[PDB]
Amino acid sequence: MNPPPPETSNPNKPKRQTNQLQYLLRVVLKTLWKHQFAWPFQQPVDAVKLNLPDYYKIIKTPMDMGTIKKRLENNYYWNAQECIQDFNTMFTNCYIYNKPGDDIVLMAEALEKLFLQKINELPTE
Ligand SMILES: CCNc1ncnc2cc(OC)c(OC)cc12
Repeated sequence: MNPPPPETSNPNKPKRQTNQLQYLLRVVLKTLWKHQFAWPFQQPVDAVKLNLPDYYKIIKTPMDMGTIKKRLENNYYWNAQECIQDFNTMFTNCYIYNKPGDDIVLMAEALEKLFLQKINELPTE
């Protein structure tokens, strides 16, 4: 059974548009998105569809690139670090729910390395 997906808007949360957040969407997210390993990460896990009834019993802070993309597009974040934390949560969830060697973990490992390459240098404010 599925929990609500993470929020992509929150009227009482302060918004900010920064060069670094613009970069995270235009370059970081949209480059990862096109990777051949991106597809398991482009939407919230559907435990009913994917037959993973154990997923949300294990993962308590769900995150995915679909959610991140919407947050960036909706100006949800205050700064780039907040968005980077969502990416780190997404990767960490994968490692927690699975185990070393799994096909999905090999995918997360490759995307995480590409992610780090991209955020190594960010634009200035
Ligand atoms: C769209 C299909 N996605 C998936 N299919 C099979 N197993 C998955 C396992 C996962 O846990 C890390 C997962 O979330 C990243 C997506 C999975």
